[PDB]
Amino acid sequence: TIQGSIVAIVTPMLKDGGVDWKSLEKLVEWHIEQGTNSIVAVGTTGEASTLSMEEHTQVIKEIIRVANKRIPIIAGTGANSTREAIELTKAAKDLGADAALLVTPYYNKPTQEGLYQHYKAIAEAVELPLILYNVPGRTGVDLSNDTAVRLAEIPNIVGIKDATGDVPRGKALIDALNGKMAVYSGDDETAWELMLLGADGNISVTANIAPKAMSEVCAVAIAKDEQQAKTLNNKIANLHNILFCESNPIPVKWALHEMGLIDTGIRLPLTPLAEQYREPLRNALKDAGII
Amino acid sequence: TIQGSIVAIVTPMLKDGGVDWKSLEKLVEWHIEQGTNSIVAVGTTGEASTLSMEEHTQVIKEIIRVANKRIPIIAGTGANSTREAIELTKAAKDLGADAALLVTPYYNKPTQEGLYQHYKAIAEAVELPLILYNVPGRTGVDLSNDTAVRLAEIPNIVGIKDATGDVPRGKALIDALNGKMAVYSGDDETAWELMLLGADGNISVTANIAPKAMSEVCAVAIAKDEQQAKTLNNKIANLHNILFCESNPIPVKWALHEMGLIDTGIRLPLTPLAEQYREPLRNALKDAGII
Repeated sequence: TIQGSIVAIVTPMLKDGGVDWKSLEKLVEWHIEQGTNSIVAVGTTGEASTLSMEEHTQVIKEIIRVANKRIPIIAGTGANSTREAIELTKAAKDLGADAALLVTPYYNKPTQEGLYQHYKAIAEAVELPLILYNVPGRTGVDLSNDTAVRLAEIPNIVGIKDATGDVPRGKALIDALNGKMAVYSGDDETAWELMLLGADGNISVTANIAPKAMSEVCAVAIAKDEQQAKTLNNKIANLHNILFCESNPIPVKWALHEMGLIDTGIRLPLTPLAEQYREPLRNALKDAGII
Repeated sequence: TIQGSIVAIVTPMLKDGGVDWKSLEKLVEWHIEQGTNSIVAVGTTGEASTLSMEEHTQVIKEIIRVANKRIPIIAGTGANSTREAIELTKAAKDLGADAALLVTPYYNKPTQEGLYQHYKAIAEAVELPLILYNVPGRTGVDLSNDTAVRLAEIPNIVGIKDATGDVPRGKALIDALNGKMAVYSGDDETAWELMLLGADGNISVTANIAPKAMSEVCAVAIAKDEQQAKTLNNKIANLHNILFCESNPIPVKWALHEMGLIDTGIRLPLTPLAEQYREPLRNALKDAGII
């Protein structure tokens, strides 16, 4: 079902770190107007880690309100505790989220059977479409393709965000699944390829700052137009790179600030983009024609 | 100041995952009796991630109560949010913890400067001895020796738990600190070595099942007795390996079960040790004369 360019929206903050509700509202409107197909609220890019449970609820609520049913909203509800993931996911359901995005438990390093039981327990506890999320580099754990395939048999497990950037492996997963659940790219650099290979969309960092362009790249890639996909992606390829010069979402928040869209707010332990990356980022934005 | 065998105690649980208070009390008394020099409450091994905020407090409170000042108690108070780390560390201070152990923020991957400011903010917020904890394979971030040496300048940053298992690197850290803060091994396999090279102790997993033997390994290693350190470590060297056959604390909780000291409870996403590892574990315990 949910297809195309799916922005993992930043959570705009005032300089003191408070959520900048006004900027958030404008960003959501801007995304819908520019062609973004769906929004992931409070994912990794949205600083899920440093917003409280009540702040998760408010950001999710506000995005849904502004969206006003124009596009589906996915709520980031991952946690490294199964019980906590259940509570976050139930809250998302009650707020009227269309689906929930759940990163694999990070830090505690569950076994593959543990990941299976984690997601099974969540699926069975909450009637909401669930999207798995694999990002071994951040989590210390790698949900295998085999476990991913096992999980697609569970009702309410409807997709996986594959952030490995490993294209052959993602193709292998898409092929093994044979449509049993959706595969989304979680790696902007290679997303155009994955989508040409059958992925349903891109849960994107770059879409934060190039929503029109990324909406077009996903549309043509889904349509299997390889040449159009190469060409349109090429125009924003350097952004997929520069946006990770420091840990996401550090660069992307700075990029939006240079666009005059949000203030500099960002919560410790994350920090504003280091001084030396600011000029190279502004240059990349100018090159891409963003500013 | 704090030296020797510092057990990162498990949190015993009933089959339904409820904390087993009686068994926890007995473990603490057993450690004290057996020569364990300090206890870390609700560290990684203690399943910090799956215990609620109240349970974090209850467990800290109970270990302190039962210890009754016979040995220092160090509270695990890590978080990937700086605000939340402060709150946990303040609670730990309030409970009478002797120090706090704070893993580097996991999953959200702060920069080196972010790690510095995170810990600096915590130190300035809470008048309590703090112990850094670096375990890159779990957290997705590596606190460099450089950043650690910088943080050693902050008054109440009194040590670091180095779980890299990289002895040349741990030696380099010890030499560069030249006494400004303590270095503790966070790797049982190489702890004896690090202690011979200058570490003040071992914040140990193996000490959960072999408190006596680890107490002695540390004592002779800290006393710079290389031959006795090796000979004593040899007796429990296979344990350092087998206790990680699946992610800690899965194997150690089961080992304690095999010893008859705790029940099988462990909280999702963690799972009881896989059947295939149970007999090899039993054997290792018999070989080491634990059972």
